Amino acid sequence: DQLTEEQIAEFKEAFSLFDKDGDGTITTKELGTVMRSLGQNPTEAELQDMINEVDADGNGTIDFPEFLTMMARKMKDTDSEEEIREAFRVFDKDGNGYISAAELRHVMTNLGEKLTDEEVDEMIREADIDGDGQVNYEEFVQMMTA
Amino acid sequence: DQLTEEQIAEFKEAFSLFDKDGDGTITTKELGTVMRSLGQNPTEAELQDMINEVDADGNGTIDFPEFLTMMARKMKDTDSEEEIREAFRVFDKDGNGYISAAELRHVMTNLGEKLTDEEVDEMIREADIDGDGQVNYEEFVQMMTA
Amino acid sequence: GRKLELTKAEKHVHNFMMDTQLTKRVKNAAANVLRETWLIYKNTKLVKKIDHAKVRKHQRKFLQAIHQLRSVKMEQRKLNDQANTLVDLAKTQLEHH
Amino acid sequence: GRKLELTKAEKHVHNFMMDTQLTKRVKNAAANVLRETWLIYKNTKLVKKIDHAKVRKHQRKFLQAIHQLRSVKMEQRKLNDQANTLVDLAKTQLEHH
Ligand SMILES: O=C1Nc2c(ccc(Cl)c2Cl)/C1=N\O
Ligand SMILES: O=C1Nc2c(ccc(Cl)c2Cl)/C1=N\O
Ligand SMILES: [Ca+2]
Ligand SMILES: [Ca+2]
Ligand SMILES: [Ca+2]
Ligand SMILES: [Ca+2]
Repeated sequence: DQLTEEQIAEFKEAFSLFDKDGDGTITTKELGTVMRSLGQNPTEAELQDMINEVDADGNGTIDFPEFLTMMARKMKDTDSEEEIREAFRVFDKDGNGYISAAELRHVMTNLGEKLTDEEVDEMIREADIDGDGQVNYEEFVQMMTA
Repeated sequence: DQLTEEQIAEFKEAFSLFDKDGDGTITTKELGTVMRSLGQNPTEAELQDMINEVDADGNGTIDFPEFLTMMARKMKDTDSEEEIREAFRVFDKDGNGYISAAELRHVMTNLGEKLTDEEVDEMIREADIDGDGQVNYEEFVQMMTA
Repeated sequence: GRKLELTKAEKHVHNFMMDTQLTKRVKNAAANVLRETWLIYKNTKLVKKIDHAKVRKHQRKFLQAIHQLRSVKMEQRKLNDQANTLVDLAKTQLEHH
Repeated sequence: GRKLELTKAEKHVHNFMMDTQLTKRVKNAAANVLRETWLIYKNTKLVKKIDHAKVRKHQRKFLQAIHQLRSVKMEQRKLNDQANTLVDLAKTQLEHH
C-alpha cells in the first residue's frame, strides 16, 4: 500500500480524466459523467458513497491525496484469463468450447465497436491455431494472457 | 420440478399475499408493494423482469399457473447455518467467536424489531451452553440448525 | 506493462460501511436474523405444542431479514466494482510512454 | 417443516436473459471484450514497435467492457435473489396447519 514517485505524475494525468472542469476537485457530478462514459449507471447514493469512502476532509469532494489513498489500497492487479474466456463463451452457441472462424468474423464485424474484416483476418490467423477454421477459445485466451 | 397436489392449495393462499386487490392477477405495482413490505427496493425494470421471466401469455401480469412455474423451478431449499452465523458475527466486536450474554441482551433489546427481556432470558439460557456468560455463536447456530 | 490485468477485487465485502444507511441496514437486519432464528427455533423445538401461525409469522420475518443482509452484501460488491472501475481507469495512465 | 431453510440459489447466473436490454448489454460488451483483448495483445506482442497511446486507448475500452459484463452478472444475481425472496415468502404457506 506504498506508492513510488514514478506513479504520482502518471496518476496526476489520471486525475484529469475525472476532474472534467479542471477546477482541481472531483464531484459526484463529474464521477457520474465518467462512470456513464464507461457504460455504467451508478445512482446518486452510489456516487456519494464512492466520494465518501476516500473523503478525508469531509468536504464532499475528492482531492489529489484522497485520490491516492484509493489507489494505495488497490494497486494489486490480477490476471483476467477466466473473465475473458467467459466473454468468448457468450458466442459459443453449442457450448462445445469452439467458435468457428466464420462465426467469430460475424460477431466481430457486427457487434460492439467492431473490427474491420482486415483486422478480423489477423485475429483469426492467430486464433485458429490448428488451421481447421475453428477457434478453441480457451487455448486462444491462454495464449493472449501468457 | 414437479409439484404435489398438497402444495397447490397452500400456494393458492400464497397467491393472495401478492394479489393485493384480489383481482386474480399480480402486477408490477403489487409486486413492488410486497417487495417493499419485505424491506427491499426493486426498480421498475427489476419488477418488470420478475413478471416477465414467468410471463407465459405475455400479457404483462402473472397468473396462477405462471406463479407455479416460478416455484417448480425452485422448490429446492438449503440450510442457512452459514448466513445465520454471519449475522451473529456482525455483533462480535472483537472478532473472537464470542458475544457476551450482556452484549447479546443489549443487541436484542435495542436493535431491529427487538425481544422482551424475558424473551432474551430464554434465548440466553439456550445460547450460553457453558454457563460462562459468553455465547459461542457458531455452536449456538449449529444447535438451532441441527 | 499491465497488459490484460485489472485491479484485484477484495475477496470478501466488509467495506463501504459508515455509509450510515448500509451500516444501519446491517445492524437492524442482523438483529432481526437473530430474533427470528431464535423465535423459529423456540416455536419448533422448545414447545410441547407447535403453533404454525406463529412459525409462519417468524418465517416471514426471518426470510425478510436474511434477504436484507443479502441485499446489502450485493450492494457492497457493486460499490466495490464501481470503485475498481475508477482505479482501473486511472491505472491506464501507468502505460507509458 | 422447513424451519430455517430457504430457497437454494442458482449456482451460476445465466438467467433473466431475454430481458432484451441485459441480453443486448451482454452481446455488445462481450464482443468488445474480444475486440480489446485482441487489440491489446496485438499492440503489445505482435508489433516491433509498441505504441503506448494505442495500448492505453484499448486498455480503457477493455476495462469498460469487462466491467460492463460484471455489472450484468451482478444484476442477474440481484434479480435472482429478488425472485428467491418471493419464492421464500410463498413457501411460508407450506407451514401447516
Ligand atoms: O471508494 C473509492 N472511490 C473512488 C475510488 C478511486 C477513484 C475515485 Cl475517482 C473514486 Cl471516487 C475508490 N477506491 O478505489
Ligand atoms: O422470476 C420470478 N418472478 C416471480 C417469481 C416467483 C414469484 C413471483 Cl410473484 C414472481 Cl413475480 C420468479 N421465480 O422465482
Ligand atoms: Ca472538477
Ligand atoms: Ca474530501
Ligand atoms: Ca391484483
Ligand atoms: Ca402472463
